[PDB]
Amino acid sequence: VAAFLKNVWAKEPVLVASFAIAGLAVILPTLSPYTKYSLMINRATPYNYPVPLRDDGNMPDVPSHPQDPQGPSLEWLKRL
Amino acid sequence: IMKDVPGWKVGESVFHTTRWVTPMMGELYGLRTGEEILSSTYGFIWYT
Amino acid sequence: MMTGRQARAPLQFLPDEARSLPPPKLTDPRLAYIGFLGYCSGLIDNAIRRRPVLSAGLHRQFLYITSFVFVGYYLLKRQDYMYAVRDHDMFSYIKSHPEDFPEKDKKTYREVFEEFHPVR
Amino acid sequence: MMTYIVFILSIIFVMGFVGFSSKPSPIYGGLGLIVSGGVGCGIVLNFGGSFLGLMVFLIYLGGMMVVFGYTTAMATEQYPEVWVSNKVVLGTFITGLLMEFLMVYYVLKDKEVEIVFKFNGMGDWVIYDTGDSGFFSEEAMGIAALYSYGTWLVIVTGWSLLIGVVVIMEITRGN
Amino acid sequence: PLNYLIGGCAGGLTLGIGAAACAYMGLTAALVKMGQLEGWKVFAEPKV
Amino acid sequence: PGIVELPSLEDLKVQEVKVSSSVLKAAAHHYGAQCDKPNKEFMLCRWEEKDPRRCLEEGKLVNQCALEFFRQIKRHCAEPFTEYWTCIDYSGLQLFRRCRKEQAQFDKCVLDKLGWVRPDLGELSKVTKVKTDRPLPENPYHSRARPEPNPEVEGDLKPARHGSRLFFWTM
Amino acid sequence: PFFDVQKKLGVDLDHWMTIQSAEQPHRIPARCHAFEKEWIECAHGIGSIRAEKECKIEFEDFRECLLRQKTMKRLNAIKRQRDKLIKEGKYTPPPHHSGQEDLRP
Amino acid sequence: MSLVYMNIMMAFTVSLTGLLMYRSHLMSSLLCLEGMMLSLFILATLMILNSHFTLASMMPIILLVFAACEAALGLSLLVMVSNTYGTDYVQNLNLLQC
Amino acid sequence: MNPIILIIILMTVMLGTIIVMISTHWLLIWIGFEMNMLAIIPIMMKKHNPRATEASTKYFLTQSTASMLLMMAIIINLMFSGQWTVMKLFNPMASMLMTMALAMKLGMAPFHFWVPEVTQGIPLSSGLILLTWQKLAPMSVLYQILPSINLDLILTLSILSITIGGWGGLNQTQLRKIMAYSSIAHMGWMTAVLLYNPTMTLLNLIIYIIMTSTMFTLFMANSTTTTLSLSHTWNKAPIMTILVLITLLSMGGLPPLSGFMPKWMIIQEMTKNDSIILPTLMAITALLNLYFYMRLTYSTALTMFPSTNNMKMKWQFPTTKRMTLLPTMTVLSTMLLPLTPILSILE
Amino acid sequence: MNLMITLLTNFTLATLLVTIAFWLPQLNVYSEKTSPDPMGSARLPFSMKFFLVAITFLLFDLEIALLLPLPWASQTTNLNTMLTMALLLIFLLAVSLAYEWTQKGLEWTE
Amino acid sequence: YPTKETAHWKPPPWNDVDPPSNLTLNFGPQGVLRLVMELSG
Ligand SMILES: CCCCCCCCCCCCCCCCCC(=O)OC[C@H](COP(=O)([O-])OC[C@H](O)COP(=O)([O-])OC[C@H](COC(=O)CCCCCCCCCCCCCCCCC)OC(=O)CCCCCCCCCCCCCCCCC)OC(=O)CCCCCCCCCCCCCCCCC
Ligand SMILES: CCCCCCCCCCCCCCCCCC(=O)OC[C@H](COP(=O)(O)OCCN)OC(=O)CCCCCCCCCCCCCCCCC
Ligand SMILES: CCCCCCCCCCCCCCCCCC(=O)OC[C@H](COP(=O)(O)OCCN)OC(=O)CCCCCCCCCCCCCCCCC
Repeated sequence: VAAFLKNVWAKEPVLVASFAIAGLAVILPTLSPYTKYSLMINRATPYNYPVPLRDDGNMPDVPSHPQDPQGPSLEWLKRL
Repeated sequence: IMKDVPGWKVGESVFHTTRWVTPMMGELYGLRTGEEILSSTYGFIWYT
Repeated sequence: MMTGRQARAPLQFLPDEARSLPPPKLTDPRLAYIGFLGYCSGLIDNAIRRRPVLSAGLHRQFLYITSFVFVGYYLLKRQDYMYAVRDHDMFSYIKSHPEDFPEKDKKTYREVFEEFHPVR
Repeated sequence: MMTYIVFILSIIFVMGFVGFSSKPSPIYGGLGLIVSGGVGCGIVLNFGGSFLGLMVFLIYLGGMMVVFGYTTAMATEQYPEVWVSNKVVLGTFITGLLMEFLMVYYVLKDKEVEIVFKFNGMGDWVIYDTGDSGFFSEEAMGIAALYSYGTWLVIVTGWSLLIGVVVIMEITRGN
Repeated sequence: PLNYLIGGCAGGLTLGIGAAACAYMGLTAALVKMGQLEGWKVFAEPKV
Repeated sequence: PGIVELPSLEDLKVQEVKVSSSVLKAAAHHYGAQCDKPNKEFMLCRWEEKDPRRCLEEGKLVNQCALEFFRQIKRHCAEPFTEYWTCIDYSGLQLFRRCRKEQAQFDKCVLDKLGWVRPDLGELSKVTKVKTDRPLPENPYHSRARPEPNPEVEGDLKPARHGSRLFFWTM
Repeated sequence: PFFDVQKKLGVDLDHWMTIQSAEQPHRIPARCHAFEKEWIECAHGIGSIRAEKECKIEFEDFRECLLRQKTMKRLNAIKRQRDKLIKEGKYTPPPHHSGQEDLRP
Repeated sequence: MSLVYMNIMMAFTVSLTGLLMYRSHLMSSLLCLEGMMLSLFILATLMILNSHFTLASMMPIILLVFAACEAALGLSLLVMVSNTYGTDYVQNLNLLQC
Repeated sequence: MNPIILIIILMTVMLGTIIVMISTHWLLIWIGFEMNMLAIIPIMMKKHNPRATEASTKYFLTQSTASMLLMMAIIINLMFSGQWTVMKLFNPMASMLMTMALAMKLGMAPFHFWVPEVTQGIPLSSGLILLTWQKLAPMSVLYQILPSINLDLILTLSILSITIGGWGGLNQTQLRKIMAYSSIAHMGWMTAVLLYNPTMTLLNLIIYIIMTSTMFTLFMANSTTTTLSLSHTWNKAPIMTILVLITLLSMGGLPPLSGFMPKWMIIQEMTKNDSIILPTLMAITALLNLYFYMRLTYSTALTMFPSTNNMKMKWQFPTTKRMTLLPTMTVLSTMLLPLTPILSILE
Repeated sequence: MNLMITLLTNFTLATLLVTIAFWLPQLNVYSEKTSPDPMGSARLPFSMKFFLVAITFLLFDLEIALLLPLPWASQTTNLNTMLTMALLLIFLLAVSLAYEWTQKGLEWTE
Repeated sequence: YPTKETAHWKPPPWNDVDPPSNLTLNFGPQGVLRLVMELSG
């Protein structure tokens, strides 16, 4: 499992490089901390119009102006 | 235009509903010149 | 025909409402006939491989009989369920449309006139 | 004249199949199908289907009709044709193709305008630019959704392509 | 029915083999006549 | 069918904002900051009513508040704004990333002479709540009543009377 | 044999591509989103036999939204009458259909 | 119905009539079959782009890929025929009369 | 063939039929038919002889034409309905195209002209698959689109299929072509009762698959491909002699055997719907199938016996062949008629 | 529109250069020459290997046709599913390549 | 039943199989040497 690895690195380095790159491409998106930021950036990219809501009277988490405190903020994206 | 033709309600819809229908390209640019029709319907496609 | 009934609960071999029906007894003539088909399959299986037909493979004939009775018990349960659903839907549609199913006035033969055809 | 261009291409498209459904040869059949693929791709591209037109070129024409011409060229043993000096070897080609465009322009006659003008599409047919879409081709995002929404579709398609490789390698063995 | 039996045998005499085609086309045209009389359906509509 | 009720030409006339798209893109973030309220009341009316014929006057309110956005730039800070939208106007894709010193001059002069804060990255894409006095549409699709569903099955399931009733089978 | 495995197990294998009114990427509407939504909500759960004869108005509105045959018929009628009046010399086109009016926005 | 759809259907039926009257070769049959596939691609694409129905835009590519794989299978069959007789002639494919 | 590759390809055939059976979408119907054809093409070429390549070429041409006609029917449905649900079709042009395409995939007449050829060109197990498993997917689509199927067209195809599958069985000594014309006749029987009661369609399908599988399993157990080669069964394995022929007496449609179970039930659903002439004609043609297949029965259980001397060597060796489910399928193809009201499980 | 004009100008320049390349030396009255290669009268034998590499091109080209919308599919919200299906397609292309390997399909044109 | 069109039809083979070269190039003088090649692909 180690002498076989040295043998296949001696005979066929192309397939060893291919299986190593493919194995890292499989495992490393889960072992990474920055993978969640890909999800967050792709879900915070505004392709549509943010259709507003009628104010029924009791919605504390929804702002009234873009320059309000509450609302989803992208301080993490500006700073990183 | 439609004076001589009998049985013609002007502005008669073809939909039985009264909901607003998004107008087709010919409902807007039908009675106009050909260059405006070309710039309306192939302008974005033919643009370089 | 009844595929709209098995469309809100698909791929149920026996629904829960089928449990409101009596199961077939283990002395059902249909189930004993399916066991006879198992015994026939055992005899044909010992015949086509040139075995002594009654003697050889008594475990094999016992599994033929048991497997046919086992599948046939559930097939008889599903048969009873489907004819019960057929009669239940029939009776509900008769009860829900009386105007399409009027009660015919039964006339006795003292009012009913039949043309007599002499045989000679 | 310029307005009816998709319709014009469609007419040429129909005529293109008459190039090879009459079947003069499998090689000229492939040539007519390549020309028909190009003009049907022009029909696709003139509704804003840019990616689908480039799939016509890249996968249908440059991917598959290359293989059809390749397999045809490994069959149907060839023979020479007329090879006199330039009054035959290119002059007859130019007169024949000028007669082909004469046939293309020749069908737009009084039997055509009774269908064209009574059922005028250009003016109200090509409606792909009806309002705004945004910062994205809707057709591009619909093809992009093959990976998020089309999980079962990609599974059965990749399984069919793997089985296609296996099936070709099993039937082309002879043993 | 009898007239189309005569017509079927007339079509059978111009068919040939003779008497068999006479009887076959006569019985077939008889069934056509009886289907026109009693309303017999060959491609019957699904009703139940 | 019924005659579609299109409003008159006099009911459509308004004072247009006759500026080009680079003028609008250079003045986009401050417009989203300062012209928030009639814009969101209009687009709430536009997605609730699903009909522009009932969204006319609110739309004119947009076209009443956009011009007063630009006049307040034209009285105070027309020259940094002109220098900014000219550099926006040069580019083919109209990049914000090519015009940062003119952006800083326009934001500085606007924050001084008017006091407008350019919004942060992430804020103009927010879903906001909108207080209106107009009613909620009870049927924006103008749909008629649905047909009534079939009566469902109920009751205890009885066995089949005398089996299958198939010619001679008693079970 | 319609073995509805997708309703038994609770998987969505191909329901998403089926109708236009389903969840589209980036909330893109179809051209006939309202008409197909009304035909589906009308004809839901009542079966095909009742759905043919009891939702024909919504279905014809949706078919006419798809094909636009009545709208193309109406535009061909109006354009034919306009061409005949321009040919007779009894009508003149307006400036806002000839291209001399400096369009709205 | 519509006009350009009628043209693409006309091409489909013309390549069908070419696919239903064989002259000499099996490659002519495969070419008429793939002209049919091409017309199906064109007509599906114009419908899907016309209605702005977004998720079906992956459908013609699917309609391409499978069917192109199908054509590959047909080509391989032709090759095995041309490895037995030397030609791809359909009149060499008549041993199954008995 | 590599047995792992054989298992993968057979599971791909089953997967294509299952994708046609379970899908609510037309593209997946088409994908399942494409997968089914693509995977079944090496099953025909298991032996690598020119008759299998000819059979696979004819099968590819017919099934590919049917697949393209199916996709044209789907496309015309998307025109006139804008949707993709596998339900009734919203144009009778698309209905006619899908009915013609499914008749081509089943090999119903007048698109029957590939069925006795291809079944002749391929081995017995691949012919078994072609005549049992490949019916399941187009009959499933016909089950799901029957509110749009034209009555006159499906009855025309049904009676034409029964007549041509009847008169195909005269001139044949090949067992595989006789099974192919029996296939054509039984598909006419199945599609006769489709617009009246599709439960009887599924009953006819299951009884047909059981009888066809019994017959092909007997043909594989005896390795006989012709009538004249079948005629030596009495001297080699005498228990094999009658089981073929009581199964074929079932396949004709003959009481008290269970092959009388479909046709009678089909007549039992067509005299309800006031069609008396049409089941009468179809079952007279089934008696014509009895005529030719009873002549084959006379050929094997009686007159044309005589053996050759090398058969004496076969007496010293039993069948080591897998006769898989052959006693079970032989019991289920004859003695099932007293359990005829089991058909309610197919609703 | 500009694209069609550009294609038409490229096609016109191509046909013009071909027409000049054929008609300009046919001004010459040089010689009518007679008496018409590694084969003289041999037929073409078919080669199975060239057809195998053509069909291998076509099947991997279909797999590439599936792989083409990946720069657009990277922008989606369901990145776990998108990554799984992207890796699954490239893995099935690799499995098709390994099956082409081990069954001696890539031999004598490896 | 052997009719007129069916009399010449012989029966198929029993095991269902039917009874079914390589390239030769001349690399001529086009030092100098001629090469006759029996090639096999
Ligand atoms: C405290 C806890 C414990 C309590 C214990 C209580 C129980 C103790 C006893 C346990 C054992 C019970 C056995 C079953 C009960 C009696 C069933 C019965 O006789 O039904 C009368 C049944 C109708 O008569 P019934 O007067 O209306 O009913 C009297 C009872 O109330 C019948 O009542 P039902 O209203 O329930 O009747 C049900 C229904 C009544 O039937 C109907 O509604 C009409 C459908 C009948 C079948 C018609 C099919 C016609 C076309 C196909 C013909 C094929 C060929 C015929 C056979 C050829 C040879 C294979 O049956 C069916 O639908 C199933 C089909 C018939 C199967 C009968 C049971 C057979 C089991 C053993 C099979 C052995 C092979 C026999 C021959 C195979 C064919 C049967 O008779 C017939 O249909 C005649 C056929 C022969 C009947 C089988 C006799 C059973 C015993 C046979 C032993 C000897 C076997 C010899 C070797 C093999 C043959 C060569
Ligand atoms: C799980 C991650 C994703 C994996 C899938 C994606 C991979 C991307 C690359 C695809 C490659 C496709 C083709 C692979 C074929 C493998 C079999 C093979 O080539 O066997 C033959 C070869 C011996 O060489 P030979 O036959 O002589 O070659 C002819 C020329 N001389 O035999 C060899 O050379 C041995 C080759 C196999 C063993 C290689 C081991 C590499 C290990 C690298 C480190 C660990 C990586 C982690 C994953 C494990 C991978 C095994
Ligand atoms: C509502 C109902 C829904 C549907 C219900 C279920 C329908 C089932 C349809 C079954 C169709 C099966 C077709 C045949 C099996 C497929 C794979 C196959 O062919 O296996 C046979 C196998 C091949 O071995 P091989 O080595 O190739 O033999 C040739 C000589 N060398 O081995 C052999 O050749 C050995 C010989 C015996 C093979 C017997 C196979 C019988 C399989 C069918 C059983 C009956 C049908 C299922 C039960 C009833 C349900 C209809």
